[PDB]
Amino acid sequence: SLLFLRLAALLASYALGASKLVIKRDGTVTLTTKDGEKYTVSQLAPGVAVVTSEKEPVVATARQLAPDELLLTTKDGRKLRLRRLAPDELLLTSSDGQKARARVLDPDTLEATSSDGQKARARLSPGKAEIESEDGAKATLRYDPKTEVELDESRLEITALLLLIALRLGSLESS
Repeated sequence: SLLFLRLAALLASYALGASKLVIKRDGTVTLTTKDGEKYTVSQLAPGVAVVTSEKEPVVATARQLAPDELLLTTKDGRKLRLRRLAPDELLLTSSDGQKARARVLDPDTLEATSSDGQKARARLSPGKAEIESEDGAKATLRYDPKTEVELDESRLEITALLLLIALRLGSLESS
């Protein structure tokens, strides 16, 4: 499905430090780091996707462990875990033990909190979401003319908010 692949791509964007993620309507998923390294994300199975670069065929694998739980493992073995706690709340856990909890505050506002107390907020508008912390990191999601995400930095809670937004958009991001 498109939703699994979108979630896998956002998780890989964190694990590989992507600065940009582009998903086209035909399904191509490309991640770019701030210095220009490219990765591709491909669905191999229901609930299985891999991240490929030109030098390394499989740098990370994402697996749907359960209907509410997704796991991404890099080649070197570090793990990034997505746990949907409720239709409006999820938990993101990295292999170093940091966590971020994201939740819907109101129809157009979402908020996330990390382990050390940092907070971020997402503001939704038709065709777009704008994510900002007090820590100054920003991210933008555009799904109006399939989806693009631009990251100023790689924060765990910004990623958790993007994952919650993707989970709530469903098929609204198909084209």
